[PDB]
Amino acid sequence: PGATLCLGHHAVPNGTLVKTITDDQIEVTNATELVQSSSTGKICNNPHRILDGIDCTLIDALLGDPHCDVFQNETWDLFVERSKAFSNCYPYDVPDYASLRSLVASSGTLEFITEGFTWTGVTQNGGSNACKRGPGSGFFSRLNWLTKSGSTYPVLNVTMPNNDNFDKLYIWGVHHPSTNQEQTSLYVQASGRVTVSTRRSQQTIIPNIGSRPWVRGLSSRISIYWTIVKPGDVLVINSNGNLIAPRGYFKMRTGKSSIMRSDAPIDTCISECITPNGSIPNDKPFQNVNKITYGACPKYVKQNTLKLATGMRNVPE
Amino acid sequence: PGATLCLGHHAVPNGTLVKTITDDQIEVTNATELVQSSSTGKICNNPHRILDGIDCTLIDALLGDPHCDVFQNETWDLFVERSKAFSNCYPYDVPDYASLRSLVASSGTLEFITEGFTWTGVTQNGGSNACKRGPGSGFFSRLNWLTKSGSTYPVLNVTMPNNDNFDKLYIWGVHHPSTNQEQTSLYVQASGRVTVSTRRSQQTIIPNIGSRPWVRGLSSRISIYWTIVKPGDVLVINSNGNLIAPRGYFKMRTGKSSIMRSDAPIDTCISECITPNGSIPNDKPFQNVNKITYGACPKYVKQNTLKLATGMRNVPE
Amino acid sequence: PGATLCLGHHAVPNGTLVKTITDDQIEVTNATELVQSSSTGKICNNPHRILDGIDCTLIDALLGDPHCDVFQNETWDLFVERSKAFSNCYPYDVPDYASLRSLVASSGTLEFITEGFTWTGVTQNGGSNACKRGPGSGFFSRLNWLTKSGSTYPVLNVTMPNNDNFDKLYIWGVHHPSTNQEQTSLYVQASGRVTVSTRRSQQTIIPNIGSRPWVRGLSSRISIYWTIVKPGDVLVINSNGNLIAPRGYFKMRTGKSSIMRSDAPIDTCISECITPNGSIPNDKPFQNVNKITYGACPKYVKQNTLKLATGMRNVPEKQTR
Amino acid sequence: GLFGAIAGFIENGWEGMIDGWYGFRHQNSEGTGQAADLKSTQAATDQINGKLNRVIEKTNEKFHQIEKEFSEVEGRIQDLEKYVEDTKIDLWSYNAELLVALENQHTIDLTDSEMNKLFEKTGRQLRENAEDMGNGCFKIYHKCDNACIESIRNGTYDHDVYRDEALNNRF
Amino acid sequence: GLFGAIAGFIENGWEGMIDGWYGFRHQNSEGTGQAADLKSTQAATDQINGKLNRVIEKTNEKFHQIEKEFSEVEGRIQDLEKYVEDTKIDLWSYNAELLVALENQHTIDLTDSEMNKLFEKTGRQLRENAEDMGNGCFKIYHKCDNACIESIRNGTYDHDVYRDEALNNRF
Amino acid sequence: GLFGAIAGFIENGWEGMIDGWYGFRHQNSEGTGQAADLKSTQAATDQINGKLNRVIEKTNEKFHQIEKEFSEVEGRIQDLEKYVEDTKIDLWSYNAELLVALENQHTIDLTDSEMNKLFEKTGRQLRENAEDMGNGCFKIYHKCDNACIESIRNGTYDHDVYRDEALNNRFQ
Ligand SMILES: *[C@@H]1O[C@H](CO)[C@@H](O[C@@H]2O[C@H](CO)[C@@H](O[C@@H]3O[C@H](CO)[C@@H](O)[C@H](O[C@H]4O[C@H](CO)[C@@H](O)[C@H](O)[C@@H]4O)[C@@H]3O)[C@H](O)[C@H]2NC(C)=O)[C@H](O)[C@H]1NC(C)=O
Ligand SMILES: *[C@@H]1O[C@H](CO)[C@@H](O[C@@H]2O[C@H](CO)[C@@H](O[C@@H]3O[C@H](CO[C@H]4O[C@H](CO)[C@@H](O)[C@H](O)[C@@H]4O)[C@@H](O)[C@H](O)[C@@H]3O)[C@H](O)[C@H]2NC(C)=O)[C@H](O)[C@H]1NC(C)=O
Ligand SMILES: *[C@@H]1O[C@H](CO)[C@@H](O[C@@H]2O[C@H](CO)[C@@H](O[C@@H]3O[C@H](CO)[C@@H](O)[C@H](O)[C@@H]3O)[C@H](O)[C@H]2NC(C)=O)[C@H](O)[C@H]1NC(C)=O
Ligand SMILES: *[C@@H]1O[C@H](CO)[C@@H](O[C@@H]2O[C@H](CO)[C@@H](O[C@@H]3O[C@H](CO)[C@@H](O)[C@H](O)[C@@H]3O)[C@H](O)[C@H]2NC(C)=O)[C@H](O)[C@H]1NC(C)=O
Ligand SMILES: *[C@@H]1O[C@H](CO)[C@@H](O[C@@H]2O[C@H](CO)[C@@H](O)[C@H](O)[C@H]2NC(C)=O)[C@H](O)[C@H]1NC(C)=O
Ligand SMILES: *[C@@H]1O[C@H](CO)[C@@H](O[C@@H]2O[C@H](CO)[C@@H](O)[C@H](O)[C@H]2NC(C)=O)[C@H](O)[C@H]1NC(C)=O
Ligand SMILES: *[C@@H]1O[C@H](CO)[C@@H](O)[C@H](O)[C@H]1NC(C)=O
Ligand SMILES: *[C@@H]1O[C@H](CO)[C@@H](O)[C@H](O)[C@H]1NC(C)=O
Ligand SMILES: *[C@@H]1O[C@H](CO)[C@@H](O)[C@H](O)[C@H]1NC(C)=O
Ligand SMILES: *[C@@H]1O[C@H](CO)[C@@H](O)[C@H](O)[C@H]1NC(C)=O
Ligand SMILES: *[C@@H]1O[C@H](CO)[C@@H](O)[C@H](O)[C@H]1NC(C)=O
Ligand SMILES: *[C@@H]1O[C@H](CO)[C@@H](O)[C@H](O)[C@H]1NC(C)=O
Ligand SMILES: *[C@@H]1O[C@H](CO)[C@@H](O)[C@H](O)[C@H]1NC(C)=O
Repeated sequence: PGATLCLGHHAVPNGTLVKTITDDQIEVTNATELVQSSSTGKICNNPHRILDGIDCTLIDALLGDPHCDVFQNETWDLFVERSKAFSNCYPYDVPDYASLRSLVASSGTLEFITEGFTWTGVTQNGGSNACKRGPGSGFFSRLNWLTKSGSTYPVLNVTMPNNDNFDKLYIWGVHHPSTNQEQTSLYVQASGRVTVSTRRSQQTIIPNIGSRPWVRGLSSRISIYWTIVKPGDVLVINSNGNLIAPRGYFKMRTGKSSIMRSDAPIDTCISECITPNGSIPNDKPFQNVNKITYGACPKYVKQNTLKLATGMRNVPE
Repeated sequence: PGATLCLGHHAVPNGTLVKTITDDQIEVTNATELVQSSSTGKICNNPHRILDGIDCTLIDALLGDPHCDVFQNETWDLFVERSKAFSNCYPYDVPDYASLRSLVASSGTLEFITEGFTWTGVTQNGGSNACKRGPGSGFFSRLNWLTKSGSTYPVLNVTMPNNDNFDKLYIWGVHHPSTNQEQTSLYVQASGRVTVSTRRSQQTIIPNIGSRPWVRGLSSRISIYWTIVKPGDVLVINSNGNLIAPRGYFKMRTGKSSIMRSDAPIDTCISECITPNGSIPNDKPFQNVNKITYGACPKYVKQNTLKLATGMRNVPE
Repeated sequence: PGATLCLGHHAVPNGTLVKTITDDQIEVTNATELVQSSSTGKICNNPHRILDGIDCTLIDALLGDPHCDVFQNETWDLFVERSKAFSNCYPYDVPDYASLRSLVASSGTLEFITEGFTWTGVTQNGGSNACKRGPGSGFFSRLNWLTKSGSTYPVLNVTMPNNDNFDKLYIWGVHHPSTNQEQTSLYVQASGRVTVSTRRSQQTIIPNIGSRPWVRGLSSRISIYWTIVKPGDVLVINSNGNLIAPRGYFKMRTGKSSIMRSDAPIDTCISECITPNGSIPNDKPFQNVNKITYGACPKYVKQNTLKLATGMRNVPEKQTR
Repeated sequence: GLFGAIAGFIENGWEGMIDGWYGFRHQNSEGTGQAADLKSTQAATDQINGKLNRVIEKTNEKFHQIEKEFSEVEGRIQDLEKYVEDTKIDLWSYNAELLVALENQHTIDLTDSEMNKLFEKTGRQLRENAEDMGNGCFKIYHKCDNACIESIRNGTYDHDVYRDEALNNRF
Repeated sequence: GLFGAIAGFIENGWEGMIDGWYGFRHQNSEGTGQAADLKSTQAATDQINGKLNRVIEKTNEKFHQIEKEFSEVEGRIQDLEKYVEDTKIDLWSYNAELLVALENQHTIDLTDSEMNKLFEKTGRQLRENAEDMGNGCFKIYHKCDNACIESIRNGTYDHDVYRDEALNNRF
Repeated sequence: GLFGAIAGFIENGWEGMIDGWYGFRHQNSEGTGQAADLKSTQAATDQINGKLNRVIEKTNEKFHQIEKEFSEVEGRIQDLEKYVEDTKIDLWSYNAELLVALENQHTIDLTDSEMNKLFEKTGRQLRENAEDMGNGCFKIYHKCDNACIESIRNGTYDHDVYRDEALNNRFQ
C-alpha cells in the first residue's frame, strides 16, 4: 500500500478573456486593463497652470477686446478656450489665424511691453462704437488706430531695434474701409499701404475697399498680422494710410505651454494628463478617451479595451 | 519477440522557404502569401459609386466647361480623373487649385442650386469663342460673366443670406484682361475690384491687366476663388468691374468621397479596394501594388512577397 | 565502482546586462550595441559629392552674390551651409525662401544657361555699391537690373518658349524702392508692376515703396520669385517698372541631392551616412547622434544604448565571498 | 501551451487552491491533503510582475502639438494634418494589439512551463521510487507518511532511504 | 525548434503520411503499418488557423487621404507630404517583416512542440512496458498484436495487462 | 528560461569551459575531465549569428527629407513638420525597444533549450545504464573508462554492451 502525489495548478470559477497570437479569446485566471477609457469629466487645476478663457479666445485676449482686459497680466501652461467665447470689438480677421493662435499659445504669456513709437502728424487712439469702453467708443487695448491730423496723413516711418535677448512679437493690422469716402475721410490718400519689415523679411499689405456684411454696426474690417523680431534685428513700419499700429510687443518665451478647446469645468485635483473630456489617469500605457491630450498621457489608440494577462490559462474543475 | 512503435510527422517533397527570427530562409511544408502584388488592371464599378471623368477634370465639371456638362449634379464615391482630360473653355487658374479639388472631391457631389442674384445695370451671360456651347460663344455654366450695360458699369452690391441648415459653397472669379482697351471696353472703369465677404471672412481681388501666353485665342485669364457660407451667415459681393459672378451654390456634404488619377478602364465587377492600377483583392493584409488606394485595402509595403508559414519544418526523407 | 557524467554550460567572468520581456536588467555572457552614439566630428568627402558652401548660402550662390561666384554651375549630392555664411549684395528677401532653397537643393545643380532676352527701350546691367564686384558697383550675376533709357520706361513684353525636353527654372525679382523719388527716377512710372506667366499659371507682383532697415547703405529691397517652365510651355514677362529680370534659366534635375546645415569640417574618408555632427558608421540599425541625416543611415531613436544579447544567461558559481 | 501541462496532461486546475498558483495533492496511509508550492508560484508571479512593470513604464509626455479637430473646411493643409494623426493612431493601435498578443501568448507559455518544471523536478527527486501515471500524478511505491510528503514538497526527500522497499514493490 | 523533435531527435519526416501531420509507424509479429494521430494534428492546425485568421483580419478602410504623386515641383508642402507617406510606408514595411518573422518562428516551435507532446504522452501510456530508443521510437518489450497497437494509438492501452511479461523481457 | 536548465536544474555555468558553450564533465576510475560539445555549441551560435545578421540588414537610405531644426517661429506648418518627426522618432524608438526585448527573451530561451536538448539526448543514449541525479548529472552504473566516456560524448556508446552490468548495479 503506497501513495499518490498529484501536481497541479490553481483555477478560479470566473476567469477573464484575453487575446493571443493564436486566439481572439482565451480564458486566463486574471488580467489587467491597458486602455484608459474613462474620465472624471473635469480638468484638474494641478499640476499644470490652467487658464480658463471663459468668454474669450486667446486671440481676443491678445488683441485686447475690452471684455478680455482681465487677461492682460496672464500666463498659462494650458489655455482653455470655451465654445461660448465671443468677440465684441472691431470686426476683424487674421490671415493665418491658426498660426498666430499656435505661436501665442506656445509662448504661454500675454506679457506686453509698451514702446514709445512716435507717430508724427497723425491722430492717435481712434475708437469705435463696435468696441465700447465705459460710456464711449473704444478699441483693442494693444492696438493704436491712427487717422489723419488736420487735412494730412504723412508717410509714417518708424523703427524699433531689438536690443534685448528675447524675441519680440509685434501685433499690427490694416484697416479695410467699406467706401472711398471713408478711406479719404480717415487717411486722405485714396489707397493706403502698410509695410512692416525686419532685416531679412517683409510683409506689404494693400487695403481693400468694399461693402461687407454688418457686424456690430460696421461693414469695415481690420486684418491682423504679426512680426517676430529676433535679438539684434530691427522692426521698421512704413505706411501712408490704414495702419493699425502696435503699441509695443509681447515678450516671447519657449516652454511647455499650449491651448485646448474644451467645455469641461476646472476642478481642484491633481492630474498629469488633460483631455478635452477632462483629466484622465496615466497609470495605463494606452487610452481611448481623446486623441487631443496635454501632459504625461497614455498614447491614444482605437481599441476601447486591451487585456494584459496576469495569470495562467484558467481550466476550471 | 517484441515490437517497435515509431512516432513521426509528415513531410512533403516540395516545401517552401520562409523567414524567421533566426533564419532568412528555412523550409516549411507550406506557406501563404501576405502581400498582394497583382491587379486585374480594371476598376470595379461596385460596390463604390465610380464616376469616370473621361475628358474632364473635377474642376472643369465643377465650373461647367461645356464638354463637361454631362457631369452636372453628379455624385460619386470615387471620381476618376484621366490623363487625357483637357480644358476647352475660358483659360483660367485657381490659386490653391489642389485645395479646391480636394474639398470638392471629398464632398462627393456637384449638386448645384441656382439663386436669384439681381445684377442691376450690367449685362449678364457673357460668352467667348474660346468656350463654345453648341455653335456659338459660351461660358462656364455655373458662372455669369458680367459686363457693362450701355456705357456704364455701376458698383454692384448684392447679398445672399444662408437661411438653410447646411453649408453653401460659392464658386466665383475675377477677369484679368490683356489690354487697357479690353478692360474699359468691358467694364468702363480703368481698374476693377472684386470683394466677396461673409461676417467672418473677406477676399478682395484686384485684376491684373497684361499679356499671358495665348490659349484658345486668348491672352486674358480668369482666376477662380471660393467662399463657404455657413448657416445664419450671409454672402456679400461688391464690385465695380471684372466680376465673374456665381449663379448659385454647391451643396456640401461630408462622407467617404474622394478622387483618384487613373487610366484603368472601369468594369462590371465587385471590389472593395481600388488603386490607380485597378482594383485589387483585399484578402491579404499587405500590398505592393500602389501606395495610392481607396476603400478597404491591404496596407502598402515595400516587400513584393512575404510568406507566412502554414506548416511545420519540412525534413524530407 | 561507477561514474558520474555532468552536463553543463559555460559562464564568463565579466557578463553584460540586457533587457527582456520579463526583466529590465538580466545578465548574459555577451551582447552587442545596436545604437550608434558617436561620430568622428567630420564629414567624409566620399562617396557622396560634398560641396562646402563656405561663406555662401545656397540661395546666395543661386542668385550670384559676387563672393559666391566660385559656385557658378556647381553640382552636389550634399550642399553644406555653414553658420558663418553672409550675404554681401543688394538686400533682398525671398517669400517662401524655404521652398526655393529646398527645390534647388534637391535639383543638385546651379547649371545656368544664358538666354537672349530683348529688353527694348530700357537700360540693362544696373549695379549698386552694396554689391561690389571688383572695385566698382555690381549686381547678382544671374539677374539684370533694368532701369529707364533716356526719360522713358516702356511696357516690357517678352517671351521665351521652352523648346527643350527639360524643365527650366527662372529666377526673377521685383525692386521695392524706399522713396517716390527713387521709383520715378529709376522707372518713370509712379507705380511699377511685374507679371510673369506661363500657359497655366501667373504671378503678379506690385512693388511697395517705403523704407526697410538699412543694409549695406540701402533701405530698398528686392523680392525674389521663381517660375518653372515645362517643355512646350512658354514664359512671358510683362512689366512697366521694377522688374529685376532673369538672364536665363537654371537646368533642373531630379535625384539624390539635398542640403544640410553643419559646421563640421570635411575630411578625406569614406562614409555612406552623414549627420550635422559628422559622418557616422552604418553597421548598426539605430543611432542617437542626430535626427538629421543623409545617405544610408541607421534610424534615429531616443535611446543612447540598446544591447542585443549574443549569448546565454551568465550564471557564475556563487562564492562564500 | 507549448509544454502541454496546463490544459494538457493535467486535466484541470484546482479552484480550492487559494494560497499558491502551483502545488501538491496527496493520498497516503494518513488521508488526503493539499499544499501550495511557493517557489514555482514565485517564479511565475515575478516574471508576470516584471513584464507588467515593463509595459506600464510611463514613456509619453507631450505639450504643444498639432490641431486634430477643425471647425472649417480648408483642403490641402488640413488633409495632411488629419492624415498625419490618423497614420500615427493606426500605427500605435497596431503596436498595442501586437504587444498584448505577444505578451499574452508568452504569459500562457511561461506559466505552462513553470508547471512542467515543477513536475520534472518532482519526478527527479523521486528517482526509482515512483512512476509517472501520465495525468500529473506520481504513484509512489512505498509507505509515505505525512513527514515523507512534506519532505518531497520542501525538497528534503532522500530516495536511497526508501529505494529497496520501492524497487521491490515495482518489480 | 525549441523542443528538438522535428529536425531533432526525429531524423526526418514521412512523405507517405498524407492523412495527418503527426502519427505512428509500427513493426510487430503481424508486419508493419502507419496511422495518423488526429488529436495532435488538430491541435497544430487549430493553432495555425487561429493565427492565420488574426493576421488577415481586415482592419483598415480609408477614403479621402493626401495626394502621393505630384506633377509639379512645389518645395516645402510637397516635401512634407512625401516625407509623411515615406515614413508611414517604412513603418508598415517594418511591421510586416517583423510580424512574419515572429509568426514563423512561433509556428515552427509550436509544431515541434506538438510532436514532442505526442511523444511524451505515448511514453507515459507505456509506463514500464517500453523503452525510448532516442530516435522517436519505442521498443515495446511484449507481444503487441495489431489490436494492442490500435489500443496504444486510440488511448485504451492498459499497461498492467502486459507489465509482468515486459518487466521480465527488460530485466 | 522556459526549459529550466540554465539557471534552473543546472546550478551554474563553468568559467573553466573556454572551448565551447555546452559540454561534459566526468568522474570515473581514471580521474576527472572536461570536454566541449561542438554540435550544441554550433546550434546556438548559428542561431544567434542568424538573428544578429537579420537585425543588422542595412535597409534604409534617405536623401532629401524635411527640415527638422528651425531658426524662426512660424506656427502651423512648422508645428506639423516637428510633430511628424517627433511621431516618427517615437515609433522607431518603440520598435527598437520591443525588438531587443523579444530578441533577448528568445535568445535566453533558445540557449536554455539547447542545454536541455543535449541533456535529453545524453539520457537517451544511456538507456537503462544510468540515472538522472536531477542536477544535470547522470550516475552511470558501470565501469566507464576514458574510452567509454569519449564514446558517450562522440555518439558511439553501445548501451547493450554494459546493460547487464548496469542493471545489476541498479537493482537490489
Ligand atoms: C525711415 O526711418 C528709418 C529710421 O529712422 C531711417 O533709417 C535710418 O537712416 C539712417 C540714415 O540713412 C541710417 O543710419 C546709418 O546707420 C549705420 C549703422 O547701422 C551707419 O553705418 C551709417 O553711417 C554712415 O553713413 C551716414 C550717411 O547717412 C553718415 O552720415 C555717417 O557718418 C556714416 O558714414 C548711417 O548713419 C540708419 O541705420 C537707419 N536705421 C534703420 C533702422 O534702418 C530711414 O532713412 C527713414 N527713411 C526715410 C525715407 O526717411
Ligand atoms: C451693400 O449691401 C449690404 C447688404 O445689403 C448693405 O448692408 C446692409 O446695410 C443696412 C443699412 O445700412 C443694414 O441695416 C442694419 O440692419 C440691422 C439688422 O442686423 C442684422 O439682424 C438681423 C436679425 O435680427 C439679420 O437677419 C440681418 O441680416 C442683419 O444682419 C438693423 O437692426 C440696423 O438698424 C441696421 O439698419 C443691414 O444689416 C446691412 N445688411 C447686411 C447683410 O450687412 C450695405 O449698406 C450696402 N452697401 C452700400 C455701400 O450701399
Ligand atoms: C506680348 O508678347 C507676346 C509674344 O510676343 C504676344 O503674344 C503673341 O500674340 C500673337 C497674336 O498677336 C499670337 O499669334 C497667333 O498664333 C496663332 C497660332 O498659335 C496663329 O494662328 C494666329 O494667326 C496668331 O498669329 C502668339 O501665339 C502669341 N505668342 C505667345 C508666345 O503667346 C502678345 O500679343 C504681346 N502683346 C503686346 C501688347 O505686345
Ligand atoms: C562579444 O561581443 C562583443 C561585441 O560587443 C565582441 O567584440 C567585438 O569583436 C570584434 C573582434 O573579433 C571587433 O571587430 C573587429 O574590429 C576591428 C577594429 O576594431 C576590425 O579591424 C576587425 O576587422 C573587426 O571588425 C569589434 O570591434 C569588437 N567590439 C567591441 C565593442 O568590443 C566580442 O568579440 C564578443 N566576444 C565573443 C567571445 O564572442
Ligand atoms: C502600378 O502602377 C504604378 C504607377 O505607375 C507602377 O509603378 C511604376 O512601375 C515601375 C516600378 O514598378 C517604375 O519604373 C515606375 O517609375 C513606377 N512608377 C511610380 C509612380 O512608382 C507599379 O509598378 C504598378 N504595379 C502593378 C502591379 O501594376
Ligand atoms: C550632435 O549635435 C546635436 C545637435 O547639435 C547635439 O544635441 C544638442 O546638444 C545640446 C547641448 O547644449 C542639447 O542641450 C540639445 O538638447 C541638443 N540639441 C538639439 C537641437 O537636439 C548632440 O548632442 C550631438 N551628438 C553627438 C554625439 O555629438
Ligand atoms: C489581478 O492582477 C492585478 C495586476 O497584477 C492585481 O492587482 C490583482 O490583485 C489581481 N487579481 C486577483 C484576483 O488576483
Ligand atoms: C496688471 O498689473 C498692473 C501692475 O502691477 C495692475 O495695476 C493692473 O491692474 C493689472 N491688470 C489686470 C487686468 O489685472
Ligand atoms: C470625448 O470627447 C469626444 C469629442 O467630443 C467624444 O467623441 C468621445 O467619445 C469622448 N469620450 C469619452 C470617453 O468621454
Ligand atoms: C497549402 O495550403 C492549403 C492547405 O491549407 C492547400 O490548398 C495546399 O494544397 C497546401 N499545399 C501543400 C503542399 O501542402
Ligand atoms: C440639379 O439639382 C436639382 C435636382 O434635384 C434641380 O434643381 C436642377 O434642375 C438639377 N439639374 C440637373 C441638370 O440635373
Ligand atoms: C555653365 O554651363 C553652360 C552650359 O553647360 C555654359 O555655356 C556656361 O558658359 C557655363 N559657365 C561657367 C562659368 O562654367
Ligand atoms: C480502440 O481500440 C480497440 C482495440 O483495438 C477497439 O476495438 C475499439 O473499438 C477502439 N475504441 C474504443 C473507444 O474502445
